[PDB]
Amino acid sequence: IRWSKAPCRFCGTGCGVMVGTRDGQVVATHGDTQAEVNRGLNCVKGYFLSKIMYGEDRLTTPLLRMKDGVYHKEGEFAPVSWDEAFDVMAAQAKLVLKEKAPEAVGMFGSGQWTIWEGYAASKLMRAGFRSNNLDPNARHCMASAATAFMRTFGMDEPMGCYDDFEAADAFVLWGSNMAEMHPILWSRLTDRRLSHEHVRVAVLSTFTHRSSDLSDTPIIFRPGTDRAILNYIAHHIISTGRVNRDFVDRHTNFALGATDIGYGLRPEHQLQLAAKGAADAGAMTPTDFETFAALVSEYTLEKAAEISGVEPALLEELAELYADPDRKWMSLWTMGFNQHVRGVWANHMVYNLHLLTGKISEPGNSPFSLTGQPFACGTAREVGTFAHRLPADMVVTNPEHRAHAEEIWKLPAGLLPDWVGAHAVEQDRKLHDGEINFYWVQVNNNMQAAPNIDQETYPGYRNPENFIVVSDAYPTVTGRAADLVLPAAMWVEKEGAYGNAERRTHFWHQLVEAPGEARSDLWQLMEFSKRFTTDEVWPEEILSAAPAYRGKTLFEVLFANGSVDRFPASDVNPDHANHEAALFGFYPQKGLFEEYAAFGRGHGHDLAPFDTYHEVRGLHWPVVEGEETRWRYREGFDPYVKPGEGLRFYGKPDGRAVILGVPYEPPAESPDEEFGFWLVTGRVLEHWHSGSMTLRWPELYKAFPGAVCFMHPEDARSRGLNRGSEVRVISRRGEIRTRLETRGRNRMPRGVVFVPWFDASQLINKVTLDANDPISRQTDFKKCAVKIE
Amino acid sequence: DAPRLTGADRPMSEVAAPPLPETITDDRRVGRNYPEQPPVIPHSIEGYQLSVNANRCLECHRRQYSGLVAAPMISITHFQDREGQMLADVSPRRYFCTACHVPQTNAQPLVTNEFRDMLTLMPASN
Ligand SMILES: Nc1nc2c(c(=O)[nH]1)N[C@H]1C(S)=C(S)[C@@H](COP(=O)(O)OP(=O)(O)OC[C@H]3O[C@@H](n4cnc5c(=O)[nH]c(N)nc54)[C@H](O)[C@@H]3O)O[C@H]1N2
Ligand SMILES: Nc1nc2c(c(=O)[nH]1)N[C@H]1C(S)=C(S)[C@@H](COP(=O)(O)OP(=O)(O)OC[C@H]3O[C@@H](n4cnc5c(=O)[nH]c(N)nc54)[C@H](O)[C@@H]3O)O[C@H]1N2
Ligand code: HEC
Ligand code: HEC
Ligand code: SF4
Ligand SMILES: [Mo]
Repeated sequence: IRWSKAPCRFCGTGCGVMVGTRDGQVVATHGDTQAEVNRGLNCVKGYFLSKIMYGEDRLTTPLLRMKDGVYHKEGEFAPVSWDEAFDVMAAQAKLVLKEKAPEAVGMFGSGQWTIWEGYAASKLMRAGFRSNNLDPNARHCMASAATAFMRTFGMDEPMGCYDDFEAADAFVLWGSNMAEMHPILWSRLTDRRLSHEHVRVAVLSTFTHRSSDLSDTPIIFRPGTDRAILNYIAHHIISTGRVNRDFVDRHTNFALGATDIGYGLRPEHQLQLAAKGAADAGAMTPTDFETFAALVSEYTLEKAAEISGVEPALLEELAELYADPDRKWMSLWTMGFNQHVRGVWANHMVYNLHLLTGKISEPGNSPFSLTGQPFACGTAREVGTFAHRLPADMVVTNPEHRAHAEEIWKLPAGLLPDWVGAHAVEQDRKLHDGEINFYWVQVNNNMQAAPNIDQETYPGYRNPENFIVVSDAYPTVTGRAADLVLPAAMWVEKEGAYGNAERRTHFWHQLVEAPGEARSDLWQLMEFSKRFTTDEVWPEEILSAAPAYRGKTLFEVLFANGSVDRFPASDVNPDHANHEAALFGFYPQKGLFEEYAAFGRGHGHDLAPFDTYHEVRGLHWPVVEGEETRWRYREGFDPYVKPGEGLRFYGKPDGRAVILGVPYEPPAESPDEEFGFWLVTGRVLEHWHSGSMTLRWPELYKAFPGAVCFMHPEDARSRGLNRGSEVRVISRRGEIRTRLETRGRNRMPRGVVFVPWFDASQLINKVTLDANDPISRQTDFKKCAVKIE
Repeated sequence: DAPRLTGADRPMSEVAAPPLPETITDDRRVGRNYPEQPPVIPHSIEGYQLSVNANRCLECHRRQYSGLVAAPMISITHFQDREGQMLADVSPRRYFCTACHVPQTNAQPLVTNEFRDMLTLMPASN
C-alpha cells in the first residue's frame, strides 16, 4: 500500500528501491524508476531486500556472557537490559582507559554504517575517548584506491560518474566481475555495448567468469601480473608517439615509487626483513618525463606477454584501445586492484594510461574506481572513519586540520589526538598481543571477513585480557566469538543516508520499527556516550584551560553541543517515525549531517542541505547552489575550476596529477611444489559477504546454499576427483572442506582455484594470507598458494 | 544443511561440508508475493550461454508479433529502455538475465523468514 524511497542496502552501485510498506511491515521491494542510477531495475539481491530484516533470528536483546554470577569470558550468553549492558560495557572501558589508555580502546566500523553513524563514531572515538584507533572494514576494500587518489590527485573519489557508461567508446575491466558484483552497472555497460556495435569491451581476469562473457578482448593473466601489463600499455602509448603532450605538459608531473617495498606483515616475517626499504614505502621523489618512459621500456610487449601468459596479440588489442586518441576509454576496477599487495601501484598505473593520453574528466573518458559497500564512500571514506583520518580528506597528523575539527566540534584546543591509529590488520594483531583491550565492532562480521583468522583474529577476540562488543542484527560468527552483543535496528528500521561509488549521497526515512529492543547503531553510540564525563576521560590540563568541560559527560560535549541539538523533534516529516528522536529531544541525523557537512562546503566536497536529500533520489557531490557535479576538475562541469583554466586537479597545489613510475613485483605467496594451486577468493551474485542477510532470504539461499571450490575439470580428473567430491583446501595456515565444482559459472585455468567466502561453515579466511599493500595497508585476498586433497 | 553457515559451530573447529544440493528441474513455475519479485527459474540453466554472440534464453522467452498469436514468454517490461520507452523487442539492459533470475535447489533454509505477504499479512508461502 505505501511506497517509500530508499537506496539498496547492498552494492556500491547504489540502486534506488521503492519500499512497499503495510502494517508496519515491508511487503514489497520494487525498482525506483525515478532514480538515475538504476531507473527501475535491481538485481536478485535488490528485489529481495524485502526479506532481509526478517530472519527469525533477529537479535532482540543485548546478550552478555553471564547475566548474574557477574560476567566471565568463557561464559554463557544471557539476556540483559540495555542499561545493564551499558553498565558493564562502560566499566570495562573506563578501566582499560586507565591502565593503558586510548591507544588500547578500538572501534571497527563499516562502509555499511550510515553517514551519521560513522560521524557519531568518529566524534565519539576521537573528541570523546581521545583515540584514533577507529578503522573500517573498508580497509579491506577501498584503502588502496583511496590511497592512490590522494597521491595522484590529492583528493578522494572519482572525477567521473555513471554517466560515462553511456558515453564511453570502449570498456576495460581490470579484474572486475561487474556481471555479478555490480549488475546494474554491468547492465548499463551491456546496453551501451549491445546498442552501439562500434563499442568494444575488454575484460581481464584471473579466471573466466560471467563477465568475460561480454568481452571482445578476453584476457586471462597470471595472478599479480596485471602490473606488468599496465606498464606495457604505457610503453605502447609512448613508443607509438601517441601521448597527449598538451595535456601531459600542462597537467602532469612524474615520480618514482619506492621499489623493495614489503608485503605488509609483521616485522619478524622474512619477507619484511628482506624488504630493504619497507621503512618508507610510498616514497615519491620527483623525476623526468624521460626517466619514466625508460622505466616503462623494460616492459616490452614481448616481456609483458612472458610475465602474464597472454598471447601478445591481445595485449596489442588492449594497448591500442587505450591509445587511438578517439576511443573514449573507460577503465573500471574493483577488488582485483585493491586487494593487491601492490594495489596502490596498480591504481597509479591505470591513471597513468589515462593521464598520458588525456582521457580523464570527460563524459565517456574515465578511469572509474568501482566502490564495493553501499557507503564505503559516503561514510568510511568521506566522513573519514579510518585510523589516520578526519572528515573531508583531512589527516589526524596535520595540526591545522586537527584544529579545524576542534573549532567545529566546539572543543578545547589541542584536545584531538595526533597519533595514527591501528589499521584493520594491525587492529587484529594488537588484539592478539594485548595492546587493544576494549573493542567495539559495528556493522561488520570481521571474524569472517578478516585475513588469517586462526593466526591473529580469533585468538585476539578470545584473549582474556580483552573485552569485545559486537553490535549486529543477526547471530554471526563474530558475535559468537564476542563477549557482549548489542542488537541493532537495521536498514529501513532506522533513518539513514549512504554514498555510492559515483559520489551520490542519498537518504531514507525510517519506514518500520525494529524488532524487540533493537536500536540503531547511532543510538547505541550516542547513548553509550552519556556514561563518560569530561573529567574521567579528558586530560586535566585541557580541563584546567576550560571549566565548562568538567562534569558535562561525553554527549553534552558531543551531541548536546547546541549544535547537534539545533533541530527539534519536529522538523522530521510528519509522516515517518524516528526512534532516535523520540528518545533524546533533538533530531540527531539532521544535526549530525549539517554539522559534519560544514567540513566540506567551500573546500570541494559540497553536500546539499540535509532536507534536500529527502526530496530527491540523491545528488552526486560538490553540490554547489543546489546543483550536482557529474565530472570533477573540468571547467564548465566542476565549479571549482576557475573560468580561465580548462582542467585543474585542485587537490594538488600546483594542480597537476602525478604519474608514477613503478616496477612490477611479485605477490607475497606464490604456488610451490607442495602447494601448487592459486587460491583466488571472492563473491557470488546471490550472496552478500557473510551471507548473514542473504543466506536468510530463502530464494537466495536455495539458489546457492553453500560455498564451493571452483576447479579445472582436468585438474580434478588427475587427482582422481570428480564434481561433488569433498576436498580440503589447504594452506600453511588452514584448511576447509568445500565440495568441488567444476563446470560452474567460474571456469578456472589450470592451477587456479576459487572459493567464495559467504559460508561461515567454510571459513576460507583461515586459509588466507595476512599480506597487505604496504602503502594502503589493504590486505590481499586474491592469491596465495594452496593444496587440495 | 550444516553448521549454521550462519553461526559456525565452536568456530574454526573443523566442519564437514554437506554434498552439493541438486537443482530443481521439475518445470513448475513457483508463484510470487509482489509484482516485480523476480520469478525463480523452474528449469535447468547448465549449458545455456549468455554472451556477446548469443542468448539461449531469448530463444524460448520472446513474444510473437507479425500478426500471429502465440503464448507470451517474457513480460513487455523487458522491452523498456532506460527512460522507460518501449522498444520493439527486449532491450539490451535485461540481456543478461542470470543477473535477476535465479534457479533453485532443494535446500532447507537454515532459519525461517517471517516476511509477510501484501494481502493477508500472513508469512509468505509460495
Ligand atoms: N576472503 C575474503 N575476505 C574478504 C574479501 C574478499 O574479497 N575475500 N572482501 C573484503 C571486502 S572488500 C569487504 S567490503 C569486507 C566485508 O566484510 P563485512 O563488513 O564483515 O561484511 P558483511 O558480512 O556484510 O557484514 C555486515 C554485518 O552487518 C550486520 N548488519 C546488517 N545490518 C546491520 C545494522 O543495521 N547494524 C549492525 N550493527 N549490523 C548490521 C550483518 O548481520 C553482518 O554481520 O570483507 C572483506 N573480506
Ligand atoms: N553479489 C555480491 N556482489 C557484491 C558484493 C557481495 O557481497 N555480493 N560485495 C560488493 C563489495 S563490498 C565489493 S568490494 C565488490 C567486489 O567486486 P569484485 O572485485 O568484482 O569481486 P570478487 O568477486 O571478489 O572478484 C574477485 C576478482 O578478482 C580478480 N583478480 C584476482 N586476482 C587478481 C589480480 O591479481 N589482479 C586483478 N586486477 N584482478 C584479480 C578476478 O579476475 C575476479 O574478477 O563486490 C560488490 N558486489
Ligand atoms: C532485472 C533487471 C531483470 C532482468 C535482467 C530480467 N528480468 Fe525477467 N523479470 C524481472 C522482474 C522484476 C519480473 C517481475 C516479477 C513479478 O512478480 O512481477 C520479471 C519477470 C519475468 C518473467 C515472468 C513474466 C510473467 O508475465 O509472469 C519472465 C518469463 C522473465 N522475467 C524472463 C526473463 C528473461 C528471459 C530474461 C533475460 C533476457 C529476463 N527476464 C531478465 C526482472 C528481470
Ligand atoms: C527452452 C527450453 C527454454 C530456455 C532456453 C529457457 N527457458 Fe525459461 N522457461 C521455459 C519454460 C517452458 C518455462 C515455463 C513457461 C510457462 O509456464 O509459460 C520457463 C520459465 C521460466 C521462468 C519462470 C516464469 C514464470 O514463473 O512465469 C523464468 C524466470 C525463466 N524461465 C528464466 C529463464 C532464463 C533466465 C533463461 C536463460 C538462462 C531461460 N529461462 C531459458 C523454457 C525455457
Ligand atoms: S546492483 Fe547493487 S545496488 Fe543495485 S540492486 Fe543489485 S545489489 Fe542492489
Ligand atoms: Mo568492499
